[PDB]
Amino acid sequence: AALVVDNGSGMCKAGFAGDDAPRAVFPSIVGRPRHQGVMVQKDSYVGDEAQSKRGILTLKYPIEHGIVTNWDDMEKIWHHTFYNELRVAPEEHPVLLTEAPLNPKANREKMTQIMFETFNTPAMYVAIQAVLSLYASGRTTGIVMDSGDGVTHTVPIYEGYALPHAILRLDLAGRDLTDYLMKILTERGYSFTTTAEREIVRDIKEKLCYVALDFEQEMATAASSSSLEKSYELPDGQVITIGNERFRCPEALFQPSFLGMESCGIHETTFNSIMKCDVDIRKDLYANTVLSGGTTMYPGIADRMQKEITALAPSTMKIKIIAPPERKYSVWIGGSILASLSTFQQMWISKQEYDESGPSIVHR
Amino acid sequence: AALVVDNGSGMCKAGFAGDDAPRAVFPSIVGRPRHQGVMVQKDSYVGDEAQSKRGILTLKYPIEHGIVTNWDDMEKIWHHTFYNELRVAPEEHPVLLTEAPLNPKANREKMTQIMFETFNTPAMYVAIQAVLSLYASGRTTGIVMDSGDGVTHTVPIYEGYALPHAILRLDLAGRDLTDYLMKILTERGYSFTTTAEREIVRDIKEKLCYVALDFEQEMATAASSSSLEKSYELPDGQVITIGNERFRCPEALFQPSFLGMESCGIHETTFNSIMKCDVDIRKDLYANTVLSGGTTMYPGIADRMQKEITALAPSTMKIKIIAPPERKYSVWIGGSILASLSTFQQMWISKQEYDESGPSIVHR
Amino acid sequence: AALVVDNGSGMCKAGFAGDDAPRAVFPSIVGRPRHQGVMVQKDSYVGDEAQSKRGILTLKYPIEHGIVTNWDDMEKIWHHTFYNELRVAPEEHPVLLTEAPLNPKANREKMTQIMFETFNTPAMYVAIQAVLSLYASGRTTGIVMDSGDGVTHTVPIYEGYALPHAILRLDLAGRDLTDYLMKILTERGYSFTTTAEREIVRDIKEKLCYVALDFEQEMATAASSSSLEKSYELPDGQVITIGNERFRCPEALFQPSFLGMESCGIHETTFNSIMKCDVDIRKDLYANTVLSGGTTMYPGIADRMQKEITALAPSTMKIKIIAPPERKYSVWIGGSILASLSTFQQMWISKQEY
Amino acid sequence: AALVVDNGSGMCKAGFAGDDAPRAVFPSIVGRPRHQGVMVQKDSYVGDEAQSKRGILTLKYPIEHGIVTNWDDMEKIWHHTFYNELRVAPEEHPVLLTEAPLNPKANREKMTQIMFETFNTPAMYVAIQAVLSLYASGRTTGIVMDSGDGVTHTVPIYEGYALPHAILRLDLAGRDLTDYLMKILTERGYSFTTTAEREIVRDIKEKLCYVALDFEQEMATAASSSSLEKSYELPDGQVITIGNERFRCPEALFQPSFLGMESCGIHETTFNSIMKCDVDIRKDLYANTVLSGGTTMYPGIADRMQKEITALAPSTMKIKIIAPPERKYSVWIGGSILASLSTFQQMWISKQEYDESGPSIVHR
Amino acid sequence: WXAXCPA
Amino acid sequence: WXAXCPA
Amino acid sequence: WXAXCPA
Ligand SMILES: Nc1ncnc2c1ncn2[C@@H]1O[C@H](COP(=O)(O)OP(=O)(O)O)[C@@H](O)[C@H]1O
Ligand SMILES: Nc1ncnc2c1ncn2[C@@H]1O[C@H](COP(=O)(O)OP(=O)(O)O)[C@@H](O)[C@H]1O
Ligand SMILES: Nc1ncnc2c1ncn2[C@@H]1O[C@H](COP(=O)(O)OP(=O)(O)O)[C@@H](O)[C@H]1O
Ligand SMILES: Nc1ncnc2c1ncn2[C@@H]1O[C@H](COP(=O)(O)OP(=O)(O)O)[C@@H](O)[C@H]1O
Ligand SMILES: [Mg+2]
Ligand SMILES: [Mg+2]
Ligand SMILES: [Mg+2]
Ligand SMILES: [Mg+2]
Repeated sequence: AALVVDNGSGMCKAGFAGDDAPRAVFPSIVGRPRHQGVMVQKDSYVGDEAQSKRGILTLKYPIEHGIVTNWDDMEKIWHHTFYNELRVAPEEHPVLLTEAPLNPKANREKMTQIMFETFNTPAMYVAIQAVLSLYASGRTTGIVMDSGDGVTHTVPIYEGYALPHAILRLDLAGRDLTDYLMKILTERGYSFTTTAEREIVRDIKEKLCYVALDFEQEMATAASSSSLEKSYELPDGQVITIGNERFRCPEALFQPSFLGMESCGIHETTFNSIMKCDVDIRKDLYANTVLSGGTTMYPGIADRMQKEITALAPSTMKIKIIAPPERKYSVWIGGSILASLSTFQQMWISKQEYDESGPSIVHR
Repeated sequence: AALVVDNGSGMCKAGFAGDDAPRAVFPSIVGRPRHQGVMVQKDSYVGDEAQSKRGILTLKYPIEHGIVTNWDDMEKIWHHTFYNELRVAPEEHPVLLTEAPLNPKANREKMTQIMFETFNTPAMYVAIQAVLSLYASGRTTGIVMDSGDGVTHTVPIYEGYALPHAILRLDLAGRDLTDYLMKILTERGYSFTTTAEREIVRDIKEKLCYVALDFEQEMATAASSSSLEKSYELPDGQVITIGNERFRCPEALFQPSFLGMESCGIHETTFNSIMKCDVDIRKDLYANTVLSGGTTMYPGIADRMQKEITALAPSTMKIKIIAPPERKYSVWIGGSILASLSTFQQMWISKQEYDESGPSIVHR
Repeated sequence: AALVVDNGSGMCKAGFAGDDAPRAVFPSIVGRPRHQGVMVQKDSYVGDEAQSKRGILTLKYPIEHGIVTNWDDMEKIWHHTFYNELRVAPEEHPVLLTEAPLNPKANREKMTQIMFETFNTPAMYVAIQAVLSLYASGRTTGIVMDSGDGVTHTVPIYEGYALPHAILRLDLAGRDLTDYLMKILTERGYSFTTTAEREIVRDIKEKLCYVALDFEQEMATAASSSSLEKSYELPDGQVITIGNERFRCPEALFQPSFLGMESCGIHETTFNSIMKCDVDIRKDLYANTVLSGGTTMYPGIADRMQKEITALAPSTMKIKIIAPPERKYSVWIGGSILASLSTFQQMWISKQEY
Repeated sequence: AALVVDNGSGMCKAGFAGDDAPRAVFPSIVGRPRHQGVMVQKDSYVGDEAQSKRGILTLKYPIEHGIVTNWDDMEKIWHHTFYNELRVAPEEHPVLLTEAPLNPKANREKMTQIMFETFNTPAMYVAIQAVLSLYASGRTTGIVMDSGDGVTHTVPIYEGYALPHAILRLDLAGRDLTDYLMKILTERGYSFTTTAEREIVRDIKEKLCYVALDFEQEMATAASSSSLEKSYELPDGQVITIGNERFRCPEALFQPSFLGMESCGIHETTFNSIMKCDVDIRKDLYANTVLSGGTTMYPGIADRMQKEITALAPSTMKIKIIAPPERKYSVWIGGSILASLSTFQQMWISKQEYDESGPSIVHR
Repeated sequence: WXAXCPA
Repeated sequence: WXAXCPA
Repeated sequence: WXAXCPA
């Protein structure tokens, strides 16, 4: 069974081919203490171990905007995800990888070198995250708006042939929302600043905030009563109440001007991807929109997207937003299907092919 | 039973000579994908299969102006006609084909070689398209004004057997009208450039274009009101309204100077063709003018043809424009009758005579 | 001296009397632009000027086949002949005009008033083209095979006077062959249809076409061996080859059944014209057969005419096909001799008689 | 003194009749602030002023693909051109405008309206850009290929008489190359996404990009050494190095398949335009090819155009590419000659002619 | 544009 | 075609 | 990234 490891900006999912769910999922963070140990452990903690003791460690995300910014920490995560999470030697099973589109060539080139040299995997393949997500849905035509923690990309696919000229990539994802949420949380007096305290903010994001159907009326509604106000309990026991910030932090996805970014919203970006496609294939792309990634798990994001695309799209068009409940692990599930597909069993990159040519073999 | 395969510039028709309607009618186009396949499809699509998936294909017409420009491509359509549409082995039944008049000798010669070598048909025959049209109308003396996508030929026929010295061929037909339509469709701001977008224009031409009785008064009528504007819905869903362009495109048939061609219009070409015949015969040909081909399906073209020919022809004698309702498949229907006619059965070019002479025997 | 202006169908020739060759030989085409002009304009181009810019012009011949279509276009060419090509004014000197054999006087009367009123020439003389062909050949008796670009005339003149009853007209000329050439040129895949491409076909005909002595024998040679194939270069740089079209277009003259004409060939028409005259002069006409016109320049046509007529004519008669190399300009050359005569002053149609 | 203002997709050039160079050249952009103001200037910045403060504004191009997509912004540029750059009153001098061929009928129709009610110009003429380019060279025959910022078109002219049926227009120009350059620049790790950063890419294109004579040979050369790598300095002081992208971005002109466009290359488009012309005038067009526009200033494009056409064109023909050093302002320089022509004073659209009839007079 | 392209 | 037109 | 953004 070929290993399917999907390294994400915020969380990485690793498992086995043919299974329906990832075997081990842990946050993609490597942390080291910022103090000295007077008492009589380890230099660096990686994975869920770092989260448990995060009050001392300095959490660093090795992946930023889908680009490996620190190859030292990448070697730690992969070494930990094989020998401590999956408990399988990588010298016998081929490993499948997922990478965001429009990434630097060096990013996937050094990914090739590490496993061929350090882990000595028999073979490995790198696939687009959006392409794999369509496999999980069981479909063959649609625009995969894959919004993650570091990257947000929409890759239109029609009857197998994917259009590379219509692929749009945005640096607007969950981590930007988390930074924005802690910025607006200061208006109520809460001052989560430290990188260890950032994970607390993310927990607030994963439980309370939601996407409003319309922004204008909800601002008046939240400022005229206290129905929308919700209470959250900090790990130390302190209780905080957040009101209109629930529908403001996820609102940055559709109005990126809040963060100072000039890029269009996720509703405009996924609509712009359709227009770059040909006129004939636009009909089958409007009704087959597929969402994926942890960013698209907000309550009501599907309804908001349907309303926003309808205004941009022609009135006669029928817009359908497909939001499977398992879309958090949609990329990995599609990757598990690929590694079991018979035709794909010959598309891998053998060790012999790497030796004769070099790292450049991966780009094809 | 004998197959009657009438390969056309835009659309090819295949039947069984025992029916009044072709069994399989599909566009004569072969499309190939212009993007790579990341969804791990066939190399090329032929016919109506390519039309449905025309968004991701570069449609190429193997026939241009009644001349097979891509013999490798045409060897596929016939393979698709016999084995996929009609689902009958050519090795058991004879095959009838139609070729436009005044065609290069190498065009028909290579047709004979392919069928007697690649498909090994027991017998073959190439018949003039116009002669078959007359037999469909139950007439033996009339000038057939056939117009398709590449060939607009007027072949006068007198007691059958046609008159070779009076055959006029004009290279202005439906495909030119399609190309002219998109050139003038940019007037209102609609840009159709790609091959896939061309087929959309062809649907617009087939459903909204009509021949004006008087071009001058229709230009003024359309420029003073909006009763002539009609709305068509694109596959994407955008609504486009075309006004004077409804009758400007079909007017290129009668005024080829719009396309910058020195050739006379189809109304004058028919008049010129009759003048090349004998004086006594000109009485019969004028009263038995028979239209054919899909190009002559515009609403009111027959009435306009009568008015134009009457002015050129002497006033002492009458003009009768015959417009059968089935003239789109007139060429094939005559082939169906001819193949079922007892006389033609002695005109089958058998395989044994082919080997003793070669492909040059078809010219007769 | 006098102007020998030959307003022939197609090639028109002009010059001064007493000269050996025409000074100006330019096509009789009145071309007009079809595409609009965005930048600079000579609304009409006439003659050699139109040929240079023939790509963007609609070349219309004012003379169809002897029957002048536009009499306004004819004045344009005559205006171009005097003022532009010859740069002379017909006011000082008379002009000489050539006439196609057996034409209605309606054609002549309109010709008379144009020279006398539009141009005010002091004198003018209309002469039959066929008669002048024999004059340039040095003999006043015989039969003239007048075959130009429009209409072929078989005029067996006697003592310098044409026989009205013996004139036979065959509508088989160079233009009809040119149309036939591109009709059969489509067999090999070359399609010339517009008026501009018609001039290209003519240059091919004048340079590559020749008459085969034996039509049936050459067919076997043409099919068996491609030695008869020759290459021609188009103005755009493309190269084309013709295998049997070289001798299949000129063969239309002898076998009009190729083009659907029930009439007989020039060889048969020549034989028919001789019998219409009296028997006593028939032997004289058989010996003196002078070809004329640019149509009869296909190499080997004299041999083919010699062979075809000999079989048709009785064995007792002797056949001599006189084919001067200058047969194209013989109509003009003869006119120069006639105008240079000192006795030509008597039959001048002066301004007083107009 | 007639004004000659040539509005382009990227830059608009304004000057005076009789001169040899444009008086004022500035980018055709209208930008407005996005970040909220704090210290107490203007609502919108137009021209080179937007270039200086491009780090804060959102730069928008009022002209896209030769079609004015925003008439509000377009009026500002003309107002800024007359009253700030030329510093002249339009009420006393005529204005000569240029438009791309095959433009929507309503595009220049609004152009006539603006100069006749907002500026009250005494007269105004509209001329095709390709026609004016031939004026500057002093020629009277040749196929003018005008590859501008938004539209690339080839308009053959023979002895002044243009051929509208041979006019081919391509929606592939410098702006598309700029968008393609930043798409491939992400391969090396440089990410330019804001419209302000687009100007940085455009500056890179105008300095380091060039057209390779042999694309296949050059690609191997760039991957086997480091001779083609060049260093460019960003405005913030960063130094970046680009390798094979120098000849890859301009290569899209000859192979539009890189952009995903089905249209032919610029070499094929020029050759195809000549083929539409007649046989007699083809000879005078092969030896008189004229290039114009900023896009055609790549070092070595003239040599590449010579080689590509030579393979397609007959070997007998002698192809001579004319590449004047001042081809950037060929449209304006030719326009200056037209305004100074004595015979041209009769073709000015007078104020009396416009108001009596309406905008219908234009498009003549 | 209106139909096709963007402009 | 070969000479004339495209085909 | 290298130029533009941080990554
Ligand atoms: N239910 C949820 N509500 C809000 N945010 C979520 C939810 N689930 C995941 N997220 C956010 O989405 C981000 C992306 O996580 P995920 O899509 O699982 O992996 P990847 O890092 O590969 O995108 C996470 O950083 C997380 O903060
Ligand atoms: N009802 C119609 N109205 C207008 N145009 C039509 C109509 N039907 C067919 N056409 C056009 O006429 C052309 C002729 O096609 P057809 O006669 O069916 O076969 P062929 O290719 O042999 O001519 C078609 O390409 C089509 O575009
Ligand atoms: N050497 C030649 N070979 C073949 N054809 C020729 C030759 N010279 C002229 N012709 C053709 O013969 C035709 C007759 O021209 P000409 O005799 O000069 O004028 P006209 O027809 O008025 O007598 C012309 O149209 C020309 O194309
Ligand atoms: N030297 C150069 N090298 C590369 N590209 C250039 C050069 N000069 C201009 N360009 C590009 O050509 C495009 C067209 O500009 P130009 O032809 O001057 O005006 P217009 O906007 O009318 O086309 C510009 O957008 C510019 O990016
Ligand atoms: Mg992910
Ligand atoms: Mg047909
Ligand atoms: Mg003559
Ligand atoms: Mg320009």
